[PDB]
Amino acid sequence: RARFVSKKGNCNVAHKNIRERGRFLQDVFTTLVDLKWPHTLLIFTMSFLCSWLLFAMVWWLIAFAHGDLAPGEGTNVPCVTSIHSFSSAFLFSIEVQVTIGFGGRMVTEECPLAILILIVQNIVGLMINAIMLGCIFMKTAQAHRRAETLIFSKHAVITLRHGRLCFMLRVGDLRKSMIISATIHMQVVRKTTSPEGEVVPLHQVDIPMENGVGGNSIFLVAPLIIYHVIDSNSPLYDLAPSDLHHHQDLEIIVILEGVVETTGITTQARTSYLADEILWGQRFVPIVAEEDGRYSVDYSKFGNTVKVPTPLCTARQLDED
Amino acid sequence: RARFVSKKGNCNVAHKNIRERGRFLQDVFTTLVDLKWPHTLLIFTMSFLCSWLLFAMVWWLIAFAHGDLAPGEGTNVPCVTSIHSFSSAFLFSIEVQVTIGFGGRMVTEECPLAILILIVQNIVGLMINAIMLGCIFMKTAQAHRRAETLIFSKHAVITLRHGRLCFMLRVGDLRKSMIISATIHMQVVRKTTSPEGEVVPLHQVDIPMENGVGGNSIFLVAPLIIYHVIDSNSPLYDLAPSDLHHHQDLEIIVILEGVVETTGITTQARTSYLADEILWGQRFVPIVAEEDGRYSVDYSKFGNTVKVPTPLCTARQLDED
Amino acid sequence: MPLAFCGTENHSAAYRVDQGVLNNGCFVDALNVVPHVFLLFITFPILFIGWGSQSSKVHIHHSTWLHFPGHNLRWILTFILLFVLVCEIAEGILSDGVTESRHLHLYMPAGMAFMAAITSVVYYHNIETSNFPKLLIALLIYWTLAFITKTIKFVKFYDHAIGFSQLRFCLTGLLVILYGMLLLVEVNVIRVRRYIFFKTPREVKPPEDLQDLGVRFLQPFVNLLSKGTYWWMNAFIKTAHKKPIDLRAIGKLPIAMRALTNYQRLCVAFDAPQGARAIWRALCHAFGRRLILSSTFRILADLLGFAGPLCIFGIVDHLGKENHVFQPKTQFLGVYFVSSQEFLGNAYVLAVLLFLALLLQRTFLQASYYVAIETGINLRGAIQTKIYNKIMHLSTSNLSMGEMTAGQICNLVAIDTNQLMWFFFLCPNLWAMPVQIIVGVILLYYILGVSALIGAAVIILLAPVQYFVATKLSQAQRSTLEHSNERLKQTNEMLRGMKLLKLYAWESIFCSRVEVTRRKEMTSLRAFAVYTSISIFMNTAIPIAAVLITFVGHVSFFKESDLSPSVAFASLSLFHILVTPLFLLSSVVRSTVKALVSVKKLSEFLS
Amino acid sequence: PWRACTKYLSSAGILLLSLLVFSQLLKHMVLVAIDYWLAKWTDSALVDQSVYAMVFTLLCSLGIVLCLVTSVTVEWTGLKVAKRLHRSLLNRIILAPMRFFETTPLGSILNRFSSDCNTIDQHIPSTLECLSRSTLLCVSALTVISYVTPVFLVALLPLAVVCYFIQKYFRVASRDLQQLDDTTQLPLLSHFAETVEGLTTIRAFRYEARFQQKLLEYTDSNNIASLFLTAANRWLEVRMEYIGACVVLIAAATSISNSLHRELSAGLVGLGLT
Ligand SMILES: CCCCC/C=C/C/C=C\C/C=C/C/C=C/CCCC(=O)O[C@H](COC(=O)CCCCCCCCCCCCCCCCC)COP(=O)(O)O[C@@H]1[C@H](O)[C@H](O)[C@@H](OP(=O)(O)O)[C@H](OP(=O)(O)O)[C@H]1O
Ligand SMILES: CCCCC/C=C/C/C=C\C/C=C/C/C=C/CCCC(=O)O[C@H](COC(=O)CCCCCCCCCCCCCCCCC)COP(=O)(O)O[C@@H]1[C@H](O)[C@H](O)[C@@H](OP(=O)(O)O)[C@H](OP(=O)(O)O)[C@H]1O
Ligand SMILES: CCCCC/C=C/C/C=C\C/C=C/C/C=C\CCCC(=O)O[C@H](COC(=O)CCCCCCCCCCCCCCCCC)COP(=O)(O)O[C@@H]1[C@H](O)[C@H](O)[C@@H](OP(=O)(O)O)[C@H](OP(=O)(O)O)[C@H]1O
Ligand SMILES: *[C@@H]1O[C@H](CO)[C@@H](O)[C@H](O)[C@H]1NC(C)=O
Ligand SMILES: [K+]
Ligand SMILES: [K+]
Ligand SMILES: [K+]
Ligand SMILES: [K+]
Repeated sequence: RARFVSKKGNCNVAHKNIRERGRFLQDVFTTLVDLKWPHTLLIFTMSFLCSWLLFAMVWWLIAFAHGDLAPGEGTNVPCVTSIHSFSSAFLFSIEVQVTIGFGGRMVTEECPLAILILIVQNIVGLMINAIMLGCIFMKTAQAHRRAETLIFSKHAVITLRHGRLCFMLRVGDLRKSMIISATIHMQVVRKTTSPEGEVVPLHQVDIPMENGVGGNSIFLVAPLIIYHVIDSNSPLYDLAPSDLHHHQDLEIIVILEGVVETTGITTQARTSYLADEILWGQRFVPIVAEEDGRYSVDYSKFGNTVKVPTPLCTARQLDED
Repeated sequence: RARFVSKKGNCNVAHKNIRERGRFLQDVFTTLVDLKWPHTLLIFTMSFLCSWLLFAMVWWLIAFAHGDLAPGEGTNVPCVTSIHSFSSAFLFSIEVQVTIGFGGRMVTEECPLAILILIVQNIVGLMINAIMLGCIFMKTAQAHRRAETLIFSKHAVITLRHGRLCFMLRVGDLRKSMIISATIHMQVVRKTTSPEGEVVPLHQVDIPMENGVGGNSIFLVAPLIIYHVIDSNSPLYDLAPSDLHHHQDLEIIVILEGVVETTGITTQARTSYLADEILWGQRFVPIVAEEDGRYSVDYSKFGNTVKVPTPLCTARQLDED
Repeated sequence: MPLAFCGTENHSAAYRVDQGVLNNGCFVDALNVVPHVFLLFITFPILFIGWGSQSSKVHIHHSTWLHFPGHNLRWILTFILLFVLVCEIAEGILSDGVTESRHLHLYMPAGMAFMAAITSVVYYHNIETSNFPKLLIALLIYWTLAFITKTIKFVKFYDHAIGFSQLRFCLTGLLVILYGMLLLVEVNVIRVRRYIFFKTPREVKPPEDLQDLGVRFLQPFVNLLSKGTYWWMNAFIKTAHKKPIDLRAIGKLPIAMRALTNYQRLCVAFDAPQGARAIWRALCHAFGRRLILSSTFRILADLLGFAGPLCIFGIVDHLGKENHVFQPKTQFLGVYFVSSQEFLGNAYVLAVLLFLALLLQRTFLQASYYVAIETGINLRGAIQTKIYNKIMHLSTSNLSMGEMTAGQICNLVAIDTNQLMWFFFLCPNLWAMPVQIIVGVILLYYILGVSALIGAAVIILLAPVQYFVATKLSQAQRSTLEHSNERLKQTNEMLRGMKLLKLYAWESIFCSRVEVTRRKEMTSLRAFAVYTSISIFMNTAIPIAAVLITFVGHVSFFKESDLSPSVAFASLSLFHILVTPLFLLSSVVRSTVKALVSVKKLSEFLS
Repeated sequence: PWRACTKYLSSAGILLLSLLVFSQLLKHMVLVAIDYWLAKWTDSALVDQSVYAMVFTLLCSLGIVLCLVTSVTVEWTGLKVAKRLHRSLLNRIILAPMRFFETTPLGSILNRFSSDCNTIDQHIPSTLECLSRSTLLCVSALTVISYVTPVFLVALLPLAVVCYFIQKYFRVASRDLQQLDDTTQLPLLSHFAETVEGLTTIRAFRYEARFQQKLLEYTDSNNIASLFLTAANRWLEVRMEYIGACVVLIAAATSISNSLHRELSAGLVGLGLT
């Protein structure tokens, strides 16, 4: 088989035969930030290093054209003082663009073209400085890494709650900080064929969770049990305990989206429960206690379940009794 | 005819006879970032270049008033060392404001006014540096360019699904990264006349899409089919296959809004299907397949449709049988 | 003496730019680096962003592409451009080694031009695959800058009385031409495929084929280089090892050569009787404009074949002469210029030039093979359609018997149209053999004089011998087949019935005359075998005789100076590349008469 | 593949097979020496058997005679092993069980008795002889370069490794292409065989368009197999030529360096380049 979403939230889909490369070229910045860190470091390094080299040749060339490279006598004021070779020009380019300015190699007022290049390099230097420094901070401050500290259960549980079967799972937050405006979306991913004969390979049917005022809103500070009540209009209304084997083509996806309180950027944590990762005769064990004047959450027992008496019939059969 | 929204999401509306120019003047920053790139480069260049020139004249003037420009003898400590002409003053202004500081031209402690200008230039230099560099990064990191990699179908489909006619279309995401909190809004744009005689040239009627938990929420990692079920209260409840010709005045708009996972800025992808761009007796072909242990999406067959047996009657006539 | 772009002579007086900057040789050479760094700084950000950024989960494969107008010309010019720059780098290094200091301006600008020229090809190909005609402006700017900066250097040579005697003057002149023509090519695509200036972006007109028709034989669609290296097949073979191939992975045939489009032109040419003479006129008209292309590649490959021995002759003479004295004897502006004669004097230069000469030769002969084969099987499909059409409708009032002869028709399309196809496989080979032979013997005569004439004559006289034994070998198999058929017929009387023949126990005496029926065929095998063994030592051992009749003849009847290693190996190399193209000469003559019978057989059976 | 080829030496015996190995190896070794002495003689020509160097010619005169006898030594033995294979199969055929013959199709035996033996007789000894001289000459050509310059062999081995991979990927693909070309050959001529008989049952009854177009399906399947087989060969040769051309440049550059690095060599270098 294959997993639509990995247990860690990675999506196992490969996009193939794209014939619209122009769209990717028209969207450059998103490409720049989406690069892996070894490529981001290379681009960050090569953006400044090539910029210094490009103007280093310009500084070297105009010093050549002005006769500054020739050591013949003196009495001539160079475009840039103390420039002898390309290495001097390259060092001067670094001083100007990074705004170090040692002053041993200084621009003089003899060559208006040199003053023109000094204006151009500073303007170009600022734009490269602005984009690249901002780009690498966006790369660092991405909110998807915050999703690594949002943990779901390794197993999902279907059991009787208030007389109806409920597909339950537990989601917790390890960090002290909060997830502002957290929303939970649960979907069923399987191949469904309509009566007209249309087949959808990964038809994602959105299932609701019981919240009391609708859904898609939680206050995640202690590990919550997120459960969906299986009723007449639920896609799992005809799910039997015999169906919960490895090769079933039945996947449940849980999505947790919210604004990271520490950073301010919305994140997304995903997980998936295959058919064999759902336990029928089980129930989660409480892990919240009260020590002194502060509730203590025991994350060691996060995913533990305890068998409970549950009917081996489908939710359809339960209504029919 | 005319299109309310282009196939690429461009809105073809021109605002005319605006007599409130004071509102645009009162909102300058949004104007600054909304400029096209050639104007943004000009403003970015002219903001620093004019700043250097403005203080260059000030540095040149106070060196004149202090007698520094006069080469008569020595024994006098200038306001700024090694300033001879305006070019020297202009070079000194660049060194101070860009914080290069070569040191051949250095501020001395003889003219308190010169020290005052040095304080003023640095404070003004920082504000211009802060606003302009931040402005050009916002211009670069705009989220609208991310919408260029959110492809829609070139044709919509109105076929039979679960016994009811459904206006279907396919939306996909080319990038590996996700669109967090993606929402889909579909609207019908046409001229509707109320019984009282009021006419609305572009009355945008909002139509729902079947999601199962309400709507306006998708998990777009694989190309989804977004469809609206045509029922009694739907605006297309009296739509016939004979009405799907070019000159019909019937437009469907699809809006996809979500936070860009890579960047963190909400984006918006738009598209429109005119009457002749909607195919009646068709159906999208599945493109999602399973290769090894990873689903493969074949974007070459993205918009392809296959004819299917569909009644040639309106949804009103279907209920009447 | 550190690294210096302009070299450290006098007091670095070569860096002085008085009397004009453009009159300073180094500055103009430095000015020529500007276009090359421009191309690198433009294409690399573009290539990385659109092509090298997304990977491993985003596939942007284009299984459809249209070549820009002038695609073939652009690749030809770049290959010439790449070759000339290699000569310019080699020319610069020779001039630089004489001085005590290293003048980087002699070769470094040309060396960096080599990277930019390659990058332009890489940049163009990626753009061309994914359309993007607007991005061709970067090349358009690059060619204009390169043409401007190379014109300046060429003009200044003319001012400084630098004639064609100096090689660097010639190489710079060619680069102006090559940059000029490449500039025109970029202008040409703007005219044909208007995309920037005109307000009508002319329709791309996508190819009729190359769609999702299952075409896997991408040879007529890939770029020019991939046509000469078959790089498209590399990916196909890379997966053929993992999975066995089938008639489905092999795909469908391209539209231009399926079967019908070959026959469609065949019958069109037939419009002009239908005799043997009339058949050849149609085939020449239908499949001649492509056949000459294969011969032309073969001719050029044959011409470059002599570049092997010539480089061998050149390298040894300038290596065995010792001396090791190198002096350009031509110094302008304090810079040494090497003459054309002196440039082709260094062993390293000859070795590099030989390496480039082989690559063009090896590719050309391979290109000659495929075009002939592709055209050969194109005729085979058309001929089979004509043969089948002859048997089928439009053949009213069949003469008599069982359609003339059932057996004759079966072999007519089995082992008679193949001979016609194999004639076109070797049609350039017969044409290109005399050209290689006449130049080969002439070059031998200019190396070893009289002794080479005798050695070449006996090899030429071997060609009738090879054909003579070919007729004997062919006749031996003909006599063998008469006896083998009787042996097969006698054996195939109860062999298929051996499931029931063995039951009667009558096979004990049946398998007693098998040796007799085989010995009557083995004695014919002996006649066939001895003829084969005769051809072996008449082919394998004949180069040894050719060497001896040329070597020992230098004093037996020539009486000349002692032979040098250069002249000995050059003639040995010429003999080696001449003996091998002789077996095909005997084979093609045998194939020529065999095909002539087959076409006559087809012509007489046509009506 | 070729693992079962360790057998079949019984037909060639021991004395006969060893004679071919000794003779074939001798011819290549002498030719190496013949060219080697030519280089030394030419080197000695420009300045002790320097007198008219007829000894080297005499060594060259025996080689062709030794090559002459080798041509028939490997050819005469090939005939006898065909006789022994013919004799061995005949004894098995007579003693072949009838029940096994009934169970088997009994047609493959007839094809193996006639078609396979015919290939073994007139083709295999020639192909094996050509293979032996080619696979030995390259090794000899890979030793003269070592003699002229022991420095070239440092990078020669990695190039041969790349040659091994290219060859390994070609034989697999080419043989499968050969099968498909053989596979598609049968329907094309069989359809023509079906065309010559019952043509009047096709012309009168049918429009004949389907049958003619059915052939185009056969010809296209045949043509694609042919050019794909051709393209694989052209793919193989080109990568082989580029490896060979690269070898020349490495050999030439190394040989030139030794002469200019006071390593003598002189005219001996020109021998290796040829
Ligand atoms: C006597 C001598 C003594 C010598 C002693 C030696 C002395 C050695 C001297 C100095 C250097 C040691 C410096 C110490 C520096 C720390 C830098 C701090 C900034 C920094 O953060 O850099 C770090 C460290 O790497 C570097 O250092 C990269 C730093 C940038 C390198 C720029 C070099 C410029 C190259 C130019 C050279 C060529 C110039 C040519 C010159 C000629 C031109 C004419 C980058 O490391 P990282 O942790 O951010 O990246 C990982 C990694 O890339 C993983 O692939 C990535 O996985 P994914 O993103 O999920 O795919 C991980 O992501 P997760 O967070 O999810 O796990 C990242 O966490
Ligand atoms: C011997 C000598 C040798 C000489 C050799 C030559 C040597 C030449 C020397 C040095 C320069 C070459 C520098 C190489 C630089 C790259 C800069 C990198 C920063 C950068 O990103 O700049 C780039 C390149 O343009 C520039 O270069 C613009 C750079 C800013 C220019 C500032 C110049 C300052 C003017 C002051 C002069 C006047 C001063 C007066 C002085 C006297 C005062 C007293 C801007 O290009 P862009 O790609 O961002 O802009 C496009 C374009 O604008 C399209 O219109 C836009 O369409 P929309 O936005 O949709 O409307 C595209 O948007 P999309 O993304 O959707 O497609 C943009 O992508
Ligand atoms: C003295 C020597 C001077 C050497 C330096 C030269 C300094 C001089 C500086 C700059 C000028 C030389 C400029 C090159 C000139 C002309 C290019 C004009 C072509 C052009 O417009 O560029 C864009 C690509 O966007 C980029 O990627 C553009 C990306 C930026 C391009 C410039 C790269 C900037 C970084 C380079 C500097 C690197 C510095 C360090 C890096 C800094 C990083 C911040 C065209 O490409 P496209 O793919 O968008 O257009 C296609 C194509 O045209 C289709 O036919 C068309 O139809 P459909 O595909 O069916 O829809 C579509 O057209 P649209 O674009 O309207 O949708 C697009 O699909
Ligand atoms: C400079 O070098 C040149 C050699 O090209 C020669 O005229 C002399 O050695 C030097 N002349 C002067 C004036 O320095
Ligand atoms: K300083
Ligand atoms: K600073
Ligand atoms: K500073
Ligand atoms: K200082």
